[PDB]
Amino acid sequence: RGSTSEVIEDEKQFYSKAKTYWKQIPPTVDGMLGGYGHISSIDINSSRKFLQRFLREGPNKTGTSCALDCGAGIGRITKRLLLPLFREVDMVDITEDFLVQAKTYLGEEGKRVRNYFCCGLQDFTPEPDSYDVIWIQWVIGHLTDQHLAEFLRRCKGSLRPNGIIVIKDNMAQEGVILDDVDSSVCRDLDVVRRIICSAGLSLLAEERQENLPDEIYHVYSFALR
Amino acid sequence: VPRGSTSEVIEDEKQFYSKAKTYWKQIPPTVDGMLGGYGHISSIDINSSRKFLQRFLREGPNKTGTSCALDCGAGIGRITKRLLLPLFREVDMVDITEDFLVQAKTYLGEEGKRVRNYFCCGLQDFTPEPDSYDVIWIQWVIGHLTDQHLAEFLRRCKGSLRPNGIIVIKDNMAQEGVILDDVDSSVCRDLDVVRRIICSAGLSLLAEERQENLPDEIYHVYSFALR
Ligand SMILES: Nc1ncnc2c1ncn2[C@@H]1O[C@H](CSCC[C@H](N)C(=O)O)[C@@H](O)[C@H]1O
Ligand SMILES: Nc1ncnc2c1ncn2[C@@H]1O[C@H](CSCC[C@H](N)C(=O)O)[C@@H](O)[C@H]1O
Repeated sequence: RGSTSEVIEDEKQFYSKAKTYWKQIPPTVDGMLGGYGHISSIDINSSRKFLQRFLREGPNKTGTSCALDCGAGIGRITKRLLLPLFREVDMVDITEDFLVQAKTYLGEEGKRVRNYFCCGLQDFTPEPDSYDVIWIQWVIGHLTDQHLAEFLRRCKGSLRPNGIIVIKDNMAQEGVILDDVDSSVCRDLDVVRRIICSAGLSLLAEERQENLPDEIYHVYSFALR
Repeated sequence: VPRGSTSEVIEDEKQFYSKAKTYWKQIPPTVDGMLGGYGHISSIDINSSRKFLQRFLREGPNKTGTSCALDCGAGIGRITKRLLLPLFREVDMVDITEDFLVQAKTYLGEEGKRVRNYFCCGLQDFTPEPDSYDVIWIQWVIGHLTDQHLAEFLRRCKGSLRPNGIIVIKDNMAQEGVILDDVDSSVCRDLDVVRRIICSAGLSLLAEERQENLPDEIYHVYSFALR
């Protein structure tokens, strides 16, 4: 199958089952990463190198005043990637108890989290002209093709000048594959690039994550604006 | 050959129980502690348990009630919080580790106000009140009882069931025999042994189901619904 419309039988249930699944996940790094908490550092260190080139290389350098963490969970990325690099961070996640745990997990530096938004991305509108970086990691599989394109268009309008959107997520070898366990899909590169294009975004950089276990989906980062 | 009963693998019953009590006393009161480092599989487990259980809550001549459940070996209340409290008006918990029951008060949150009794007792010494529970949930703790104590506990659970009540066992199953884990001081039994014990307790199987989507390296997990 080549689209979510071909693999999702019931859209209302696709979303309701996903919300149920994460409501039942322990609010921990290993819970966020499906038992691969031990590779969080490998992930974060690679993301930081990917991101830092946009924050330090001009002309038209990306700014560091505010970032948005989408599907942020308990704040694994907010804690170790975003808060050290941005003066303020907003978080949005559908699971309220993860945002509650984030207040504890993030500690003293979490005081610089400006907004905690409890909302599904498909229902979320980031404020216009607000974010230098919008980070979307391991959650795009929870939106339909159409809702993903529409959300990315809203994100584009929330970027400050020189801002970027970063997508980091699992990529399927071919087609669009439904995971009936957590109620998410995985898409191949051509599908994702097509959705990015439909949202009016340009691809600035693309990089495959190295040093991951051989058994898991390949992971790619895309920088967009 | 393969061993067929705990009386072939347990050298000293008093020490089998005392070692287990000491082991759990030093486990963190967290979902990852409850699940032996596999905390991330909790939602897979809860979704399967709910689908398994809801079959028996359907309207009909044998419909299981929703007034009260008992969570056996409940730990901090992972199952009470995610599975049982949403479906039953009240829930009782029983566990040998006091500080898990203390932590439960925090872990369960506002809905924890509907937890009625917190029993701090080994299952082998616990006698639930007759005619009190619609569902008795026994998950990942049967390996901590001897064959004789498990059969007897199931007999006492049978007496505590309301009309149309059920007992659910969900636990690790060995491919063959009875295998001792001398770290946490528990056994893992094969399906034939477990079925033998269930039958000796005067219980019968309504349903039996293997748990899907688990990591390949761990013991297989089965659910049994009993009355
Ligand atoms: N429709 C949706 N909208 C917003 N968040 C969603 C969502 N569906 C699932 N989620 C959230 O997406 C997260 C996936 S786990 C990944 C967590 C985080 N991005 C990290 O890398 O550490 C969970 O926190 C879950 O609550
Ligand atoms: N003899 C015994 N009687 C009652 N509880 C016991 C016991 N031996 C061990 N336990 C308890 O059994 C639990 C095993 S961990 C499983 C916890 C819970 N059933 C869940 O699935 O989330 C621990 O909480 C431990 O304290």
